[PDB]
Amino acid sequence: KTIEVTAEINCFMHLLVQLFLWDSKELEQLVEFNRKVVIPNLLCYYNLRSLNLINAKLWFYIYLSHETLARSSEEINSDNQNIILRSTMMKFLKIASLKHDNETKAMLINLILRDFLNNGEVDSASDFISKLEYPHTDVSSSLEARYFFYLSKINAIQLDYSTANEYIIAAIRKAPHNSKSLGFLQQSNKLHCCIQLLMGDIPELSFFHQSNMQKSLLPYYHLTKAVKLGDLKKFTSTITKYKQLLLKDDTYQLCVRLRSNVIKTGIRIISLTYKKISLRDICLKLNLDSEQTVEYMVSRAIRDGVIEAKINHEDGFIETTELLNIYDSEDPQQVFDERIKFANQLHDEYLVS
Amino acid sequence: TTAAPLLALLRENQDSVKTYALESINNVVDQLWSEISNELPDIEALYDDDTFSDREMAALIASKVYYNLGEYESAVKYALAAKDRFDIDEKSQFVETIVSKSIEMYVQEASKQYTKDEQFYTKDIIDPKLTSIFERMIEKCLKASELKLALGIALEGYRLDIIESALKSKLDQSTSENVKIINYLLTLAITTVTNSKFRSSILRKSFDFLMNMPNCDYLTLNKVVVNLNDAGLALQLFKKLKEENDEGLSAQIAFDLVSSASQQLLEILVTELTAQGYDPALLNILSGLPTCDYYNTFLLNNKNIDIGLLNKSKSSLDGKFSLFHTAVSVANGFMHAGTTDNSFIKANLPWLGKAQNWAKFTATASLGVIHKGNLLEGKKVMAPYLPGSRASSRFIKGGSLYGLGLIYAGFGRDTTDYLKNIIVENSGTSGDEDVDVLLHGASLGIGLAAMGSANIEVYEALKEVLYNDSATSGEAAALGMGLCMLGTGKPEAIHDMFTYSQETQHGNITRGLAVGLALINYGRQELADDLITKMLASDESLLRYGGAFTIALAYAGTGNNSAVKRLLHVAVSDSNDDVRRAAVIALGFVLLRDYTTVPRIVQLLSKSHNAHVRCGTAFALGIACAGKGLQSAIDVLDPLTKDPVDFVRQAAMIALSMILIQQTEKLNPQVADINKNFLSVITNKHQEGLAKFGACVAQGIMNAGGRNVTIQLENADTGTLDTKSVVGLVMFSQFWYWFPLAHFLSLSFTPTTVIGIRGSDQAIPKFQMNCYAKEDAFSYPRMKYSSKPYKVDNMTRILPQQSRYISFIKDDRFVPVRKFKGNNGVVVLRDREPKEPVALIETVRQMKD
Amino acid sequence: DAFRLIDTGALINNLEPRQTTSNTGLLNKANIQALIHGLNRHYYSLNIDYHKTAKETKMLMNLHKEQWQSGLKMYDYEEKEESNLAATKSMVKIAEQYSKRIEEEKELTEEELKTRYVGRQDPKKHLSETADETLENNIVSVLTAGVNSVAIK
Amino acid sequence: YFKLKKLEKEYELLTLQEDYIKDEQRHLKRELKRAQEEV
Amino acid sequence: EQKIQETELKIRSKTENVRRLEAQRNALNDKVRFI
Repeated sequence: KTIEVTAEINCFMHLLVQLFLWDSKELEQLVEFNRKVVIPNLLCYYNLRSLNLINAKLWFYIYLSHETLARSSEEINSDNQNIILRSTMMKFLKIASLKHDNETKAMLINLILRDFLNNGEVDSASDFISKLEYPHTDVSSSLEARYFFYLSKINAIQLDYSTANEYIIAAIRKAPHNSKSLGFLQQSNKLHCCIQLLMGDIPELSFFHQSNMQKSLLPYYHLTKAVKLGDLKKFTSTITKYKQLLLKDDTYQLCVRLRSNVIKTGIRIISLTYKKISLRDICLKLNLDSEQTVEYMVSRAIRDGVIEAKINHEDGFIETTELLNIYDSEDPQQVFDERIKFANQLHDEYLVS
Repeated sequence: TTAAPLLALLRENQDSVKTYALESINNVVDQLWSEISNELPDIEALYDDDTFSDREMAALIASKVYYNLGEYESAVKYALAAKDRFDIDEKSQFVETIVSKSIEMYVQEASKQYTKDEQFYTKDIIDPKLTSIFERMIEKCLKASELKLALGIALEGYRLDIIESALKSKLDQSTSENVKIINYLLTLAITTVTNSKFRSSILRKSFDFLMNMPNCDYLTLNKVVVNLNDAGLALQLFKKLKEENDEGLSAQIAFDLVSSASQQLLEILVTELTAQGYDPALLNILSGLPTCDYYNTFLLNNKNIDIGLLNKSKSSLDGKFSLFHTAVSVANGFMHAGTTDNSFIKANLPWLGKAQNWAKFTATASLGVIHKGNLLEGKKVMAPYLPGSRASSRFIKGGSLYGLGLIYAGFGRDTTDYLKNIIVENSGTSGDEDVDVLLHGASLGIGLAAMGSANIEVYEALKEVLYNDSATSGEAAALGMGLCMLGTGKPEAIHDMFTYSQETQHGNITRGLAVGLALINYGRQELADDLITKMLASDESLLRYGGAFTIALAYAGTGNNSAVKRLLHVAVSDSNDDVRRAAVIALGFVLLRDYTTVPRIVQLLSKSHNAHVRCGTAFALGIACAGKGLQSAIDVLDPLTKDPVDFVRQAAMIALSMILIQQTEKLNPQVADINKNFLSVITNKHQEGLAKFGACVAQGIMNAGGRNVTIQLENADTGTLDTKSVVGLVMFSQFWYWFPLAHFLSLSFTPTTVIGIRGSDQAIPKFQMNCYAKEDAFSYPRMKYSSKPYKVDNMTRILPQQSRYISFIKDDRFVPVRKFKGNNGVVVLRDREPKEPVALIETVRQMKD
Repeated sequence: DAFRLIDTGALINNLEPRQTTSNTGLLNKANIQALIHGLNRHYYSLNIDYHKTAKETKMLMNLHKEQWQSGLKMYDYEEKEESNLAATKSMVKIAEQYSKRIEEEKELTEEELKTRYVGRQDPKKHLSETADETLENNIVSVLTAGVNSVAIK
Repeated sequence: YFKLKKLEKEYELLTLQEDYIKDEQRHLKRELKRAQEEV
Repeated sequence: EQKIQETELKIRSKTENVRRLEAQRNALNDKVRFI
């Protein structure tokens, strides 16, 4: 019955193109009708040549419209169709034998991760990461960038920019398609710059100027000068005017995390090079915000890995260091094992070639 | 939505609340298990509490967590201890997973305990919770009305109770269904499990089902006796014929036992029969007297020599010293094998006159293959050269002794004592070369005549000749003893022949011992590893040359992963070209059962910088694929014909001869340039010697036996490995080393014939089964089933493979038993009405019998 | 080379030619090709092999390699190779300088990707010169560097 | 089930073949080095 | 019943590893033959 079911799905996938962004039928009967045409053993026993014939790429942007101001309209707690969808979604992975499953495994997790990004808890999503990791060979180049996009965003909420760094690099290099290079790339580039917001670098606009429109260039340019110069007044006015753009991208959390980075980045911008820095010179610098926070401000920045200094309360100064040394014995050997580790990523090219 | 409110009650008191809690948790485990995985230490801690009676609920909840974690072993142990949540009747992706998870786990745990004890399935060594799974799984398979799924699981389970119990109760016998089902258990026993003790039980227990004779099959049971070579199963077959007296059944069963069994087992059935009583009609059956007559009489009625290709091949040039006459003498004995045609000697004076001693030694001994099969007049051909009939010269007189053993080989028990006194008489001293030549032919004659029979006198008599360190007759002594020592052998002859190799240093003697030490070990497998280790540790290339054949013969048939790895390791590290060639040739004897992997192994070795690497890969591909299919092996031999190396062309053309037998006429359309290059290389004098002599040998193999008999190795006729065929190919692996050994190929030829005889007395009637198929009888090199009649189905060329498309009609006076058995050796279809108008025509063998 | 006379006789015996690569004379070519059939007399067909005992084979395998530094490889070539390592560092830099200059002019002059260029294998020659030489220079600066110190205490 | 068990044995013979190809790969480089030294 | 079908689908992944070793040796041993 594999050919008979596949022949019927061939006519079903043609209708799903209309159901996606084109013809939505009814906002009530359709979501109940699309459920009864899937469950009755379309995925069957995994006999032969079974993949890409399910919904998969089509339903990502469909069900999100029915949940927001369509079927629910904040009249209920959650869509009963989505509750059953979460039951069918997690049942698809439970019955999977982990044999030929590559692309179909990573697409369903994209729903449970995206749901936690808007309404939900992302702490439980860390447990799914251990199950989510598989060497998927069937994922198309369009979905390889999206698979790396969600993995980098979850680590941002977890306060780790080091792990999310490797995922976001391969995300912008993939998805050559035009629609993925406009809406998906501009949203991904803002998340790539968000990693630099937590790192403290925030490079200038060179490649990102012509790659995206002026919509994403305005907030990043104002946040660049605000974090670098260490001005909380200009940083506060940026959040208020650009709040409309910050809410849709779930970037509104920068009012705390990135606000703490305004002080940390401004430390390296101003010159601490001299050893004994008097308390009055610190209060004058960084406008008046550095006057209220002096000893505590430097204390946490040292342990976090920004700078290395020493505070003396007796004479009222702070001994600072710029981290400058000369390679002699153990100094150059620290990067020796790192440069070898940097080449380990290139040692896999022997099996690829 | 979240399991947090459900997991909070897990650490609380009042387990009665946990009764309804675990019921509500178990439903959402298939979803929220990712969050539950952090509470696993709290779940397993409450499981060991005696006052906690809900542990059965936590057994299934904790099992589902590891179900999606990737480790299915932890979920099985927790579900079985509760003895409730495990239900084979429930069909679901989760339930069927833990039920099927214990299949391979039961096999892996039983295989480790199988070494210590084979009775483990009757004890508590295996977990009873895992044991009940194997018992309940068969109960589900019996309800599905499928015996292949039930017996397939019990085969890997190393349990003999389920195999016999599930098979016996299902016997409703249709009469044709459960005779075939027994064949699946016996085929998957020896061909898969390498242990002889495990397969021995399957072979013996399958005999009890057919004991009561509910229309049983005696052919499959005869193949069982050949494998084990047990005296109990052999005498049990005659025990059923003692109480039940039928002249048709008692004779037909003895016809298979004499053809299928080797020389060692054949002598056991003859001696042990007298004690329990014998049938005087079966005394001549096991003696092989009709077998020798069916070989000669077959070739007399249908006879095509095709001398036009033979006369043209030898008329090209009279040069090349005596190698030209020796090369054509090899193909001379093949074409006339069993024909008893002297036309080469009688009709041509000059070609015999220019030959030397060893060239006439080849031509005179060629009559042994030509006259092979004649147990009476075969001696009268050698009459003038007899010991005391003198001779034309003492060099040719030695050739009459080698040709005498070719005819009587295996039947030469009387010739063995005839040649024993000749060796002892000349064993005192030999001062000349020719006195060793006369003794050389005597040692090879007694070795072939006594081949397959253990004789301490032959081993002792040839030891004195070998002790004299003779470069001619001493080499045959080491090779002659190995033929009597075939089979398991004795450990005393292993150390004596091995130590003598390192004591006295001689190449041909060591090669005679290396091949000898390879022949004394047959089917021993791991039992011969003691002698194999001594050959691999020695740095001498002569000992390592024959070390590959020791692994080939002992591990022949069922192969070993460690034994094949040893043969591939020698051809790599060692730089000797002759050892690398001999190492890959030994791979063919192990792969004789499965020929699909043969062309894949030699394909990578077909391209190499060394010329000798391609040499051994040509024959090893042609050893198994000779009498078989898979014409793709010819494509591997195609580029070897263009190699400027002359020996490589000789390696390819000879291998093309054995594989293409009866394959001509548009089936594999390579015969245009292959049959043309035979006369093309001989005519052109610009080619080399090895390339020209290879065309003569390959030309005689296609015409061997008058284009009628074929070389059969591991076919349905015998059903097992042919001892005389394997040994003949081992000797065939040496060309330029000492002197041409191709004369030993006569033991690999078998006639293909369909004759019904009768149920009582020998007849050989001439009739036709009238079945349509492709015509291989009229297809010969020149100068689909429609159920339709055919011209003549009697003898001609036929073929074992294409015979299966030829059935047997019941419209004649003969009644079939097995409905076209299909074995040309045993034949003898049952006749329920002797002396009927079947148009009987007596053959020429009735004069001497 | 050798010679052995035959003249009358020496026949009616074992097989002389069949041993090693005899039965020849394709064109005139064999050995020195001044011989053809007769050679000196009758084509004795020399066969030159060698056989040694277990003691003789054990010697030349371990004894003969290149020269004798053996039994300790550490300090013998350590000072000699380290003293020239300063000059070796400068010489291996020139080899890399001429590496990419060949590949740069290789792809610059070909807009076709066809053969008018009698270039039947163009790339693999210059690609191996930039590979095998690079593969030669790096391994001698690593495998030797492991034993170049090995000081410990 | 008979054909399925035969396919399992086919890949078992290829298991030893995979490790054996690497044996000739390292052994050929030793013979290839001798060919380069002859040049 | 499952592991009969499970083993069939798992052994198909080893086919790709065979073609990688065959193509690696063909580009090597053929060069030595020319030398």
